[PDB]
Amino acid sequence: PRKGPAPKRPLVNDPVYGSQLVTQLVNKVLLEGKKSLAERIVYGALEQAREKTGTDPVVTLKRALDNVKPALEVRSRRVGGATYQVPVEVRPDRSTTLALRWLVNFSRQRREKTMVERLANEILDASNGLGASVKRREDTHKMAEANRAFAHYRW
Amino acid sequence: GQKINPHGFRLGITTEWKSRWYADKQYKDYVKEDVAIRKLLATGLERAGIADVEIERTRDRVRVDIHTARPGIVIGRRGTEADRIRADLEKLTGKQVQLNILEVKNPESQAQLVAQGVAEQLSNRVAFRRAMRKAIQSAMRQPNVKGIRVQCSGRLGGAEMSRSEFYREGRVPLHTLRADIDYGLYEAKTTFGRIGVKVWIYKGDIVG
Amino acid sequence: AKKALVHKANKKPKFAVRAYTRCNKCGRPHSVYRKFGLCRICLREMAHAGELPGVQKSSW
Amino acid sequence: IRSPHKYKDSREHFEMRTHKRLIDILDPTPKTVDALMRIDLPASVDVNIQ
RNA sequence: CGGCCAACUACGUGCCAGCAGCCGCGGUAAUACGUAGGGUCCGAGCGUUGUCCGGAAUUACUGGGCGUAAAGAGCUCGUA
RNA sequence: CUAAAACUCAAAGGAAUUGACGGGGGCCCGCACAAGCGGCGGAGCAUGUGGAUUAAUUCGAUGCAACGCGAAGAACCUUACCUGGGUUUGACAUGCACAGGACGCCGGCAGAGAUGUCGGUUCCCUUGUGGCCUGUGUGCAGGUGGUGCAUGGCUGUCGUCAGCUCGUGUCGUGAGAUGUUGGGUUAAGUCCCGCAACGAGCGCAACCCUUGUCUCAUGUUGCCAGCACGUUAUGGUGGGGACUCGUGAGAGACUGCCGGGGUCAACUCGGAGGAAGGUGGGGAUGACGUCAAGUCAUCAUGCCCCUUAUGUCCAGGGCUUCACACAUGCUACAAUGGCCGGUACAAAGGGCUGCGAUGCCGUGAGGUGGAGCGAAUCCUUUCAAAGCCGGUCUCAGUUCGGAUCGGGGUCUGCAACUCGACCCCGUGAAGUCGGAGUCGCUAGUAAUCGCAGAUCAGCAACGCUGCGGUGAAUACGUUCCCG
Ligand SMILES: [Mg+2]
Ligand SMILES: [Mg+2]
Ligand SMILES: [Mg+2]
Ligand SMILES: [Mg+2]
Ligand SMILES: [Mg+2]
Ligand SMILES: [Mg+2]
Ligand SMILES: [Mg+2]
Ligand SMILES: [Mg+2]
Ligand SMILES: [Mg+2]
Ligand SMILES: [Mg+2]
Ligand SMILES: [Mg+2]
Ligand SMILES: [Mg+2]
Ligand SMILES: [Mg+2]
Ligand SMILES: [Mg+2]
Ligand SMILES: [Mg+2]
Ligand SMILES: [Mg+2]
Ligand SMILES: [Mg+2]
Ligand SMILES: [Mg+2]
Ligand SMILES: [Mg+2]
Ligand SMILES: [Mg+2]
Ligand SMILES: [Mg+2]
Ligand SMILES: [Mg+2]
Ligand SMILES: [Mg+2]
Ligand SMILES: [Mg+2]
Ligand SMILES: [Mg+2]
Ligand SMILES: [Mg+2]
Ligand SMILES: [Mg+2]
Ligand SMILES: [Mg+2]
Ligand SMILES: [Mg+2]
Ligand SMILES: [Mg+2]
Ligand SMILES: [Mg+2]
Ligand SMILES: [Mg+2]
Ligand SMILES: [Mg+2]
Ligand SMILES: [Mg+2]
Ligand SMILES: [Mg+2]
Ligand SMILES: [Mg+2]
Ligand SMILES: [Mg+2]
Ligand SMILES: [Mg+2]
Ligand SMILES: [Mg+2]
Ligand SMILES: [Mg+2]
Ligand SMILES: [Mg+2]
Ligand SMILES: [Mg+2]
Ligand SMILES: [Mg+2]
Ligand SMILES: [Mg+2]
Ligand SMILES: [Mg+2]
Ligand SMILES: [Mg+2]
Ligand SMILES: [Mg+2]
Ligand SMILES: [Mg+2]
Ligand SMILES: [Mg+2]
Ligand SMILES: [Mg+2]
Ligand SMILES: [Mg+2]
Ligand SMILES: [Mg+2]
Ligand SMILES: [Mg+2]
Ligand SMILES: [Mg+2]
Ligand SMILES: [Mg+2]
Ligand SMILES: [Mg+2]
Ligand SMILES: [Mg+2]
Ligand SMILES: [Mg+2]
Ligand SMILES: [Mg+2]
Ligand SMILES: [Mg+2]
Ligand SMILES: [Mg+2]
Ligand SMILES: [Zn+2]
Repeated sequence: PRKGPAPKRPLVNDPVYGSQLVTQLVNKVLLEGKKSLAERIVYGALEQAREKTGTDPVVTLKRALDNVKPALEVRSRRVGGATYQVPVEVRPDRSTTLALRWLVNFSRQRREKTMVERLANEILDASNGLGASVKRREDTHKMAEANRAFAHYRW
Repeated sequence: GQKINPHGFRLGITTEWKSRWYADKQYKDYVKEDVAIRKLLATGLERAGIADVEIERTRDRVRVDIHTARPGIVIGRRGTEADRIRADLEKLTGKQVQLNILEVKNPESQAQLVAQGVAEQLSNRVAFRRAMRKAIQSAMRQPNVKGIRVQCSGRLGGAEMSRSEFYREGRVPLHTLRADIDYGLYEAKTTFGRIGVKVWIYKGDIVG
Repeated sequence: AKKALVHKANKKPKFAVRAYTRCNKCGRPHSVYRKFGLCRICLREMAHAGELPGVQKSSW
Repeated sequence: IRSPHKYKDSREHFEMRTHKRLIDILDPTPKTVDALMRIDLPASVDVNIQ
């Protein structure tokens, strides 16, 4: 990074549907490098959510992504021996990445006794506005609006 | 550790093995007998510096080649040292042994011989300054040699300290594989202990 | 290595389970290769001197 | 190991290469066999007849 | 009988016992402490102590300096 | 304001040079930070160390740079430690003498065993003895006894960082300076521009190996295009280089060409060709020196020390002791899962006093037997595991998890109680993602899952070394932490 920006990998598109978002989701949910098993998890959870909701899986996916993606983030820096929080805008790509990360992390910690079920229910809750990801984004925006007084630092 | 052995480093390209044969079942026997004979000759012969010792083995027959600056004492005009060495070899049971004595063309261009001379001169009385000066002059006198250097370590002059110092004149490209370097060392005797000597000689380049 | 002990080890032991390597050149009991009959440092020295027919630096 | 008395983080690796070649001779003429018998090879090369 | 200063080797105790005009020498391997020989100087004398002169241009008349090393008074008026 | 003496020291001072250092500045690089992944620190287990015991728990190491370290292998030997019985020019070599032709070997008896006493063979040369050892010594052997603050040799770190010097000239008196400074550029004292500097050396880069493509040579124990025999066993068999295959020679990346920036110069951005584009990926490769760094326990060595012992044989025990502490790894804490049945893909390596086929019996360790092999042929299973399909578990201290303790066997060994491994069973403990703090990693990388070798008869092998399968996320940018 010191020399300059490094190249970004050319991510490939999903053949089953045609959305790179599904590929990103499977890559994020990858655990211990079991690609086929993770893909099976994702397909099963998507099918379960589809049969529960009676709508288009990709449509509800973009709905949840747009609902949960953030706009502002808080950064920490110390001036004069005091540690202050400075907010700054975030680019759309990193916004989507953080949205997917939050989706996975808050799907991790549900209590439905089955992960293939927990992921689908978390997706539905995010779509309908009752999701832990939605609460996390609420808190993030609240903190940004509360501590944006230090915006003049602009770092 | 600072530098690895140049001979080992360039064993695959420039220099060749000091001995060659094939043996698997009795490889341990062959190596133990080889080291025994080499140590025996090293202990027996001190007056004449032996530049190199080469052994050639085929089945039971064993051939040994000795390179010395001067064979006058190594082999006597009647065969005194020759038959003493033959008796020693028979005692060590090398089966039938053939002795071949070869004299080096240029004694001053060989690393081991100059090392022996410097070591013995330092041991007896000679000052290291004069020793190194004369050794460098004699070595550089010959046209073939291009670059040389000499290093010594240990107790110099009997002082209660250790001195490491060297002189370099010419080119000594150790890091270049193509360069041909002759490496040799010896341990000189002295009343106050023991001091070592190291020398590097660069002799042209090899292409092919 | 004590020469008494190395000669004793060379001497035929009263039992078959009392035999071991004892590197020939230096008599080091530990870290000795069976095929060569030499220990780590002896193998190092012989290989670097180039007097062992077949050993060479490895780089692949 | 590079050096005695611990210091194990550094080592050295050694190699031993042996090349094996097959010379499948057909029609074993006795003259050829005797020539092979009395031809002398360098000790570096071992010849096995079977 | 370390360098100033012509004159070296061994033996005995090792930060102890001791030397010394200045520089300084001993903390197990001292040409510097004590002893052996060996050498240098001196000789009916040899060394130590005390005093005076020179090297001292280190009270600089012949023969020193005052920005930073010791040295220009805080500045003026004015008697001998 | 004018202004002393006693006493004490061998220096106190002025200028200026090279380093070092700064919570001084300026300009730049590293998984340094930042954005991400996966861990340690909490439980059990396997190793090392400190501490305390014991007669001994042999010795060394001690932040970076010691702590799965010398030990690539502790029932005996290993072993250098403790107890007890012997032993002596000696267990092991050699010269001088004084007595010899036997030393040397195979068995009986006593004994912890060394060891002691008996049974059998006894010189090869030739008159001088050599080889040999049996007694008295003489020298002397013997020491893992001390000294890495006396040394040789070997090795780590600063750091694979890019810097360290010399010849002539020039300036200063002199320690000294220029070359090595400024601008640009690079991974780099790599290169260009003017300059009292002109050149060179050690370093850097290249020359080496492996890996990516292709051409020629090339057919057995290897492969099968096209032809015949197999007929369930697969190139198995006659045949064949039309491609891998293994191993010899050559070509191929050199900013090679085009456009723009650049002093028309270095160098840089983009584009075409091409397997790869701007050192393609990795390894071997440690400049002058610093840490009085580590090593008299690989070896060698100066001095001191023991010599009737601190040398030496043998039996047993110890190096594995425990109310604790630290460090490195394995097993988990469960559903991306445990178990049960079916089911396909790799590489490399080893085999002589060794691998071990088929068959038979054992739950299984393993017992009998043993074809094929000194080895592209025979064994290491057709080299597997994760993977794919079917069933149970419904969130429990659990079908997860396996330690501890009892009851039976196999194997190597004269020798398994201190003190091995494996097989069969009972046994069901702590542990629900973990405190400040801290470590690894930027592409075939992170993570996860297997295989083979060194030391070795048996193994404390979860360590080391190598060979593999599936295979990610992120880098806005140097304000802050370290070098
Ligand atoms: Mg053993
Ligand atoms: Mg060994
Ligand atoms: Mg004197
Ligand atoms: Mg004098
Ligand atoms: Mg005196
Ligand atoms: Mg003394
Ligand atoms: Mg005196
Ligand atoms: Mg005298
Ligand atoms: Mg008189
Ligand atoms: Mg005067
Ligand atoms: Mg005078
Ligand atoms: Mg005067
Ligand atoms: Mg004056
Ligand atoms: Mg004046
Ligand atoms: Mg003053
Ligand atoms: Mg004043
Ligand atoms: Mg004034
Ligand atoms: Mg006046
Ligand atoms: Mg000053
Ligand atoms: Mg400073
Ligand atoms: Mg990096
Ligand atoms: Mg971080
Ligand atoms: Mg942990
Ligand atoms: Mg822990
Ligand atoms: Mg462990
Ligand atoms: Mg210890
Ligand atoms: Mg540790
Ligand atoms: Mg420690
Ligand atoms: Mg380790
Ligand atoms: Mg014992
Ligand atoms: Mg000793
Ligand atoms: Mg001793
Ligand atoms: Mg010791
Ligand atoms: Mg030490
Ligand atoms: Mg440096
Ligand atoms: Mg001048
Ligand atoms: Mg300068
Ligand atoms: Mg210049
Ligand atoms: Mg420099
Ligand atoms: Mg300079
Ligand atoms: Mg250069
Ligand atoms: Mg290079
Ligand atoms: Mg075929
Ligand atoms: Mg250096
Ligand atoms: Mg040291
Ligand atoms: Mg030290
Ligand atoms: Mg030594
Ligand atoms: Mg002893
Ligand atoms: Mg023990
Ligand atoms: Mg231990
Ligand atoms: Mg596990
Ligand atoms: Mg299965
Ligand atoms: Mg069975
Ligand atoms: Mg199978
Ligand atoms: Mg369990
Ligand atoms: Mg389990
Ligand atoms: Mg628990
Ligand atoms: Mg719970
Ligand atoms: Mg925390
Ligand atoms: Mg084992
Ligand atoms: Mg792998
Ligand atoms: Zn050895």
